[PDB]
Amino acid sequence: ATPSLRGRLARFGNPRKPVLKPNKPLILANRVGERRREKGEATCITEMSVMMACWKQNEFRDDACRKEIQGFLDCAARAQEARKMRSIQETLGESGSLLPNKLNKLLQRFPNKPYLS
Amino acid sequence: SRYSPEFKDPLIDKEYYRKPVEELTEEEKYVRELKKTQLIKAAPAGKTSSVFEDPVISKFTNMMMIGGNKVLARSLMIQTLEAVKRKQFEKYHAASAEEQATIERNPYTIFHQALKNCEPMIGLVPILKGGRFYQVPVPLPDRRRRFLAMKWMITECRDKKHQRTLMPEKLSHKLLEAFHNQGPVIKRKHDLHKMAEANRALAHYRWW
Amino acid sequence: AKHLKFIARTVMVQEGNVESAYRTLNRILTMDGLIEDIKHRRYYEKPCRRRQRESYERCRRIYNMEMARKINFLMRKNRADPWQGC
Amino acid sequence: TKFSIYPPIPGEESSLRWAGKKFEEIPIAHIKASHNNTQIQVVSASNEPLAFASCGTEGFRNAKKGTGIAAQTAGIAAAARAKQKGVIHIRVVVKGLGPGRLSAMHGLIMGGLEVISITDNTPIPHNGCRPRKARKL
Amino acid sequence: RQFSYLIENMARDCGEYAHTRYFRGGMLTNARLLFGPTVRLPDLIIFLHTLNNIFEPHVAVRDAAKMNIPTVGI
Amino acid sequence: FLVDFYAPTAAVESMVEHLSRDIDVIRGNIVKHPLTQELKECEGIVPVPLAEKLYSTKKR
RNA sequence: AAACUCCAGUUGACACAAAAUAGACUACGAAAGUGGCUUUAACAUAUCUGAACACACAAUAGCUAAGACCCAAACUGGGAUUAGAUACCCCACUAUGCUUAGCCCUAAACCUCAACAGUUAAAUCAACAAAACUGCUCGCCAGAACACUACGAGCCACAGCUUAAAACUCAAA
Ligand SMILES: CN[C@@H]1[C@H](O[C@H]2[C@H](O[C@H]3[C@H](O)[C@@H](O)[C@H](NC(=N)N)[C@@H](O)[C@@H]3NC(=N)N)O[C@@H](C)[C@]2(O)C=O)O[C@@H](CO)[C@H](O)[C@H]1O
Ligand SMILES: [K+]
Ligand SMILES: [Mg+2]
Ligand SMILES: [Mg+2]
Ligand SMILES: [Mg+2]
Ligand SMILES: [Mg+2]
Ligand SMILES: [Mg+2]
Ligand SMILES: [Mg+2]
Ligand SMILES: [Mg+2]
Ligand SMILES: [Mg+2]
Ligand SMILES: [Mg+2]
Ligand SMILES: [Mg+2]
Ligand SMILES: [Mg+2]
Ligand SMILES: [Mg+2]
Ligand SMILES: [Mg+2]
Ligand SMILES: [Mg+2]
Ligand SMILES: [Mg+2]
Ligand SMILES: [Mg+2]
Repeated sequence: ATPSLRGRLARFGNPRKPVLKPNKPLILANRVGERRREKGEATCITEMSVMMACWKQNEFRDDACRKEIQGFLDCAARAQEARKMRSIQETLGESGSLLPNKLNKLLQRFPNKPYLS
Repeated sequence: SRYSPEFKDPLIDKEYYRKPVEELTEEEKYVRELKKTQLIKAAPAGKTSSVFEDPVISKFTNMMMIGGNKVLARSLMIQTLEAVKRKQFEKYHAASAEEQATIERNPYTIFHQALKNCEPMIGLVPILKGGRFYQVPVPLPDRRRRFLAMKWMITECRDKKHQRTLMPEKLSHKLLEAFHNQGPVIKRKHDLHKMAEANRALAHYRWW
Repeated sequence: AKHLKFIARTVMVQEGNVESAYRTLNRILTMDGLIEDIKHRRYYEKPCRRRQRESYERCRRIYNMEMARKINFLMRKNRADPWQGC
Repeated sequence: TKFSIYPPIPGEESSLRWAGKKFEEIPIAHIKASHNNTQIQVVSASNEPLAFASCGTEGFRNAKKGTGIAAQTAGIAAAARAKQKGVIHIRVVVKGLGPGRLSAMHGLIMGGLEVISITDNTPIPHNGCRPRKARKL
Repeated sequence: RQFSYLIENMARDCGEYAHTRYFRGGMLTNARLLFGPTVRLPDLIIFLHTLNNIFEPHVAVRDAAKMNIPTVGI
Repeated sequence: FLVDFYAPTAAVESMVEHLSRDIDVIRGNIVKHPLTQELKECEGIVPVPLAEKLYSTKKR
């Protein structure tokens, strides 16, 4: 249930002091905002911390820390593919909510009319 | 470019075409039919269908060449392979009965392994966070670390510390030092590994 | 202080999955409002500034609720064109 | 039976045991995630100090103490002094929204300690004292 | 659009003209340029649907009054 | 323990000072009995329609 | 960086300070203003209007006097930045904020939209903002600046408040 707007704005019929002081008129627009960019999550950090911890003990030798390096390597390969798959698939793939570009073509077919005609 | 986008790169592999039709998968079969229609670029001079062709030794020759003098870079490359070969034969006749089984005399196996012992695993890439550039450790791609291995070997030999030593004798000495995990080129990888482990606090700035 | 310990804001760990407990705990504190309250209590927010923020947050809710109510009302009309060609 | 996220009340008898110990007996790991530091102190159920570690005690200075790597290092250092005294299972009571709030919890797991619960005891007043004035930076 | 096909057929059947498509600005108030100087505009416009697809009056309702064309409308 | 009783208005302030000196009384509060406050009957929740005519019908 | 190092953390005892959530509520009161709990007293008026000064009120800051003191904090001191930095950033501390008793009487005290009654038709309305009007009454205003000034008067106000001009000047504001 959307909050009420009776006796909220400063008007002539409203005797009481205003409850809301909006800088922009409370009128729905005919478009939505564009989705922001996500910061992202660094990958292969746990594999990358145990591989740099083995070098210190083994004085940065790649012959005794081979197992750790594979974990850090194999992970990087998996993360690389995921980044490629996610970028294309999300836009092309239709799951859940629509995209702003596709939702603004639907809001322009049923525009909000704050005027009389 | 004088080639259009339609033109496709050629496939020099000689055992690919010979493949029996019975092995061809449905997807592969389609591809083979598709190529017929496509236009094919002319094969460049560098790569043939020979059995001695090594793509890693051809790229290393191109990274040494100066001013398009490919006859000299290739000459240096072959002299180096012969120098690595003759030094190991000299270490094999003078070796003990049980030491001759662990002495590699094939210069190619030494070249490929020497370059693989110099490939770094992680590097430093500047990422912009809070209006500042931070050299955060990033997992280098396979190609990048393969390129650095070659660049470091060629820079070390070019470096004017060897007063009067010819490239074949210098490169052969460095290739044998990296084969046994020794020398400056290996040290240069450790120095990059010691700087990526000191700046591990900034390993979350990156997103991918 | 005077209340019993290990009851409030306490979440138990299932099968050594601490990450899920911390994500669950952090979701309980955000839904209740403690997270933002702790962030606004680091520096004193003057009454006039706090009254200016409460209005902005209430006007954004109103707008976002109605904007969402129209998106769910018009999503039925996101189907294929039935009069393709006219 | 099922699994509840609510802590087992002491009075009512339950069957949840860890190494034969009740929830009340388990030692407590008090984490204070500040903005520029992260102090960790492990105590028993009878309020007996077992281990103390912090970013400052691990050789970090100034702005290196307010990181997630320093908090994890202090957790490993507090999980090594308490593991010599017979500590395996702990009850975490985190206090503060600092950077080393979750990183210190990971360091305790990288020291051989098993976390059975996560308690939040961040000081929230029901208006009490007035904070410092907002800053222009 | 649902009845666009039906209306166009009837017009042809009764020897009359139809415009069930997007109304380009100037069909009536600028016909001389669009069609020619000796063009003859309609003497009667029959509106089966007076509103457009965004639930607003059709532009021809106002443009037919400027050109003193009598309109019939549902 | 609950003690329902009738008293004059002046006895509350005198009795609140007696409960503060008794050593066996942890906490004691005197409140107006909730049974002397009739509850007005409710017909149900009245729906509220969105506010209208808040802005002029002009083409901004 | 300075500062502190009888410092920090856990536990326990412990306020003349300030009052999370609820509050997506929209209430009380003349306004100012009021959002922890309880109790007592208690919220003018059966026509409207009606005052810079009468009468009674009026945020914050501030004065006088006596108390309290967690935190905050003008001034001041220290540290740093900077060409400089009487600033912005850091630390510390005071007046002050609290209580009691008096004073002061200001505000972008602005929902910049007087009180009462009424209408939604007609010419809808310069623009913007918060649609346009009617009746009645009180108050106020007539180019800009000089001017929240000067003088006079009054006031527990003595670097103060209220009321409030003119001359020179411009052809715009
Ligand atoms: C339409 N006239 C505009 C007006 O010009 C005015 C302008 O008048 C200026 C007065 O001389 C000067 O003493 C006066 N100076 C003062 N210290 N009072 C100026 O303020 C004044 N300008 C003004 N009011 N905008 O200069 C005068 C010579 C002018 O041309 C008279 O007509 O103002 C000028 C800008 O100052 C504009 O450029 C003109 O277009
Ligand atoms: K205002
Ligand atoms: Mg505005
Ligand atoms: Mg409260
Ligand atoms: Mg009156
Ligand atoms: Mg008068
Ligand atoms: Mg006045
Ligand atoms: Mg006052
Ligand atoms: Mg005072
Ligand atoms: Mg202080
Ligand atoms: Mg200074
Ligand atoms: Mg003081
Ligand atoms: Mg006000
Ligand atoms: Mg009046
Ligand atoms: Mg004037
Ligand atoms: Mg003034
Ligand atoms: Mg004066
Ligand atoms: Mg005077």
